[PDB]
Order: sequence, then C-alpha cells, then structure tokens
Amino acid sequence: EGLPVLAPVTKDTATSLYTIPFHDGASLVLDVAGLLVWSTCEGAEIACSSPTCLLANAYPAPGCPAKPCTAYPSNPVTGACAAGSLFHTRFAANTTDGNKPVSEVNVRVLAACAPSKLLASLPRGSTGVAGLAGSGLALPSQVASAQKVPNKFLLCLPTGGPGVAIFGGGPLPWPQFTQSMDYTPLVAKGGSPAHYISARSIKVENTRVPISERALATGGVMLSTRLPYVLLRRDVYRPLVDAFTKALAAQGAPVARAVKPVAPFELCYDTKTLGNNPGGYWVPNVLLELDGGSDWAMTGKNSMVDVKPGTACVAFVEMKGVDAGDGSAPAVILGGAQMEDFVLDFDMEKKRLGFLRLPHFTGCSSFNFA
Amino acid sequence: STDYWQNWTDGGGIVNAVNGSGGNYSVNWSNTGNFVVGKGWTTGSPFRTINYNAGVWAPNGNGYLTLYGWTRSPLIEYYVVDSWGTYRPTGTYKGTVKSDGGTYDIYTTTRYNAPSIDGDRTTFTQYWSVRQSKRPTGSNATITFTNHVNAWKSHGMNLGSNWAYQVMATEGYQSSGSSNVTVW
Repeated sequence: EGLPVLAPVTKDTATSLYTIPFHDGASLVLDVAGLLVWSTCEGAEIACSSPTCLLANAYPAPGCPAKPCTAYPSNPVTGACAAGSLFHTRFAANTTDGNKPVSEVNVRVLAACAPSKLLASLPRGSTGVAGLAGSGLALPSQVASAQKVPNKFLLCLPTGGPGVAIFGGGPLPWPQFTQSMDYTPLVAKGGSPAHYISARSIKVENTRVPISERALATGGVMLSTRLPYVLLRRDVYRPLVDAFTKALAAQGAPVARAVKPVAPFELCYDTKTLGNNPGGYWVPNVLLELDGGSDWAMTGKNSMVDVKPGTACVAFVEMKGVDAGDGSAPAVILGGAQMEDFVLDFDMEKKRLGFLRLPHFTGCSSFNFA
Repeated sequence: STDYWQNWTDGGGIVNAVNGSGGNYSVNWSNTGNFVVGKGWTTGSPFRTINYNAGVWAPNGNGYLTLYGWTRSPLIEYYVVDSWGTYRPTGTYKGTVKSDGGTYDIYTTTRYNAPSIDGDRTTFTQYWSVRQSKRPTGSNATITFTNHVNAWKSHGMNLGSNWAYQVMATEGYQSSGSSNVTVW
C-alpha cells in the first residue's frame, strides 16, 4: 500500500550512535540533523541543474563547497565531507500498522555514494548515514513520496535492545501511553534543515535555573543523535551545572564522591556513591519547560553517562568557541541519551514535535510480534 | 508491618505523597509524567502474605496498584498488579494463576541497559501477575505472594535467591489521581 515503514533501531555500544538496517545486513547511522541519505556502494542519473540536485546542495555542510548530480555527504561525527553522486538503491524494512512489523517492503530511495574513508568513526557494519532532517533527500521525505505517506517520522531510541523508527505517519505505537503525547512547535531557523524547539525555562528539581528572559531562545533547543550528551552554550552551562551540583549535594542519599574528570565531561563520580531509583541514578531531575505547557523530563538515565565501570559523569558539556547568547548557536543541543525511551513524533507537515517519556518500567525496546 | 518507603517522581506535574502512620500512605497527583509511591519491606520474601486496604483508588488515566519488588542472583523485577487505571499492563503471556479470590495472567517482559537496583544501565527480566479484572478496593485484601511465586516457577520463571525491596505501590503516569493505601 502506502503504509508506514518500520525499522528497528540499534544503539551501538562502542560509538553511542543509533542505526537502522538498510540492505544486505548493512546499516545506516540515524542523524536527525542530517540532510542526505548516504552510503558506500558497489562499482543513476539526474542533472546537477535539476531542482533535486540544487536542493541537495542548497545548504552546503561546514567543510564543503558546491552534467550528473554531485552531492556532498558528510560524516556527522568527524565533519569530514566528500563529493559523491546520486544512485537509486533500496531501503529494506517492513510496513507497520503502528504496533508491529506487517510485510517486507523495499523503498526506492536516492543516496549519495561516499568513499569508504568517510566511514571513519561510525559503527562497525554501518555503510553510511540516514539523514532525517526535513528536506528533499532525507530518509523520511523520500519514504513519504516513495510510498505515498506523510512526511513525518517517529523515533523511539533505546537504551538497549531494538527501538523504533517509523517513517510515514500512521497510528502512534504504544497507544495505551501515546494518547497523552504532549506537543511543541518545530521552529524554523534560517539556512537550516534541523529540528528546533523552544523552552521558556529549565528546572532543576523544583526550582528554575536563573537563565534569562529568552536565552532559551525561540528554537534555542536543537535535537541531535550525534552525541550521547547535551551541549550547552556558556550562558546556560554554568548556571544549570551549578544548580545541578547544589541540588546533588542536598541529597537520604549517599554522599557522592567526585572522581577524576573523564573528557569531555568536567564532572564525574563513583557509581558506588550515587544512589539508584526508578529514574536511574539518584541525581536531580532536570526539566525543560517547553512551549506547549508540557515538560521534557530528564532523570539519571538521561543526565548521567556511564563512561566506565565505577564512573558516571554528568552529561552536560559546554560549547567551546562560543559567546554567551550568540543567537546563531542553539542554547541547548539535546543528545541521544536525552531522547531514549521517548516516543518522538517529528511532524514536519504540521511543524510540531510530539514527545512522550515512556513509563520507567518499560522502554523503546518493548515494541513487537507477540 | 512495614519498614520501607518509596517516593519517586520524574519531576513531571504535581505528586503529593504522604508517609502516614504505620503502613499508611496517600498520594494525590495531577498532570504527571511518572511516579511510584509505596510501602513495604526492605527485604522481600517469597512467603510473605501482603495485606492491604486501599481506601482510595481513584486514577484518571494510567496508574497501577501493585505489589512489586526485586531479587538479585539473578536480577529480576516482579509485579502483582491488582488494579489499574485506563490501561491494563500486559506482556509475553505465560500462564494464569488463581489467588486471593482473583485470576491473574502471568507475563514476562525484558529490559535492556535499563535502570534497576544494580545501576543505571542494566539487563533484566520482569515477571508480572496482572489480575484479569480490577480487584475491588476499600476492604482488606490479601496477596498470597507464594501462589504467584509457585505459579511463576511452574512456568520457568525463577526468582533470584536474594530478595531486595518488596512494596505495595501506587504508580501513576500521564495522569491524575488519588490513592490511599494501608499496608501490613
């Protein structure tokens, strides 16, 4: 039919990136801010004057500049990019009713070839990147027009086990829970595919982090799957971290011990001095108060990264190379661990992000084929 | 009588939990994300008979009225869900057991790199006995936990040898509600 398309999502342990099967027991890296689908190939036509081509190069990625279509795939980890051209390939997955995988499907899609040197630092078995940011050549837009479904995708990233990617709308999964999904606008930024939302305020425990009037801009929160942790601009980092540490120090909890800072985190602890509760490590809750009147909760499972056995570090890292309130840079880039066990509905047609933190006793990996 | 108190929220909404006298607790909550409140024992036991009286059970949305707890060796989380809100939790069906005037279905579910009593990133199976229809509340009610243990054992679901907390809880999510529960 024109049915939504489901792929399971793997959190790769060594990299903390998330992938989906693509074809031939090869996988792509989900990159929510990415504009292209790209991979390596074996040894497809379209003119570089064509709208398709021009749209693919309409927002040249950092390192890159700009007759067959030459596109410019980039690696989301390293920032390396490279020339390559477009080729028809197949994205093999299953259709879905919303609850489970129904039938196999190969979706005709356009990807750019990339040289193998571009796989650097991506997960073993990965041949490339599923760009999800709203566009022309991103995976959700191509699945949409290839399968005649909404230009809309759904992610439920796992902490472990297979999570969920659904492209094309349809009923929400976990209908027992997602009837109460909250919604926040996707804010348009200039020259930029990406996904932005707005938060009026951040709370640590029950109390607001003293951050301006409007530094949590309109669209000052970006989502990304490139890092596990959260990046904060200067004007948000110090105050959020300070509030977090004072609230940490007020816990009947064990007295936390600070240990040897592991990079890039400049705040780590010994896990035998962190307590454990249903939220994960017993550290203060941090809530983003989003447009829409609903909060995005973070608990220990989101706010702390288990770096090595015995140590866990606070998953807020400062942006380097950056002024306080530099409008161009987002105030908060929220990472993959801050989206795990959220059902995220990225509705590009209605300019909104549905979000719902699933209950503590389940997770994204509980989706499936009884 | 009880020696363990649990009061966790993920920070969403308003969760007013009262650690009352003896085994009594109440929770009034609204506009939540997710919370769990209860009383029971620091050390669970497969032979415990839980007695409780839920004088109020008034969920508006998702909420669970459940005995639940943990073992280590191995790490298992378990649930005996006597009532709920809008949705009845399920999982992989394993069997059914009659106990304390009710019929429960037995389910397993699995959690990967998930929170637990062992850490923030852990792997375990959960065992569930979930009643077929909501247990009436307002009167003294018994959970003969051995009946559940034995029925789980008969279906290849073995608990760990060592028993951590075991609480009669109120769990609420994306919801509003009141609970008033007395455990002994």
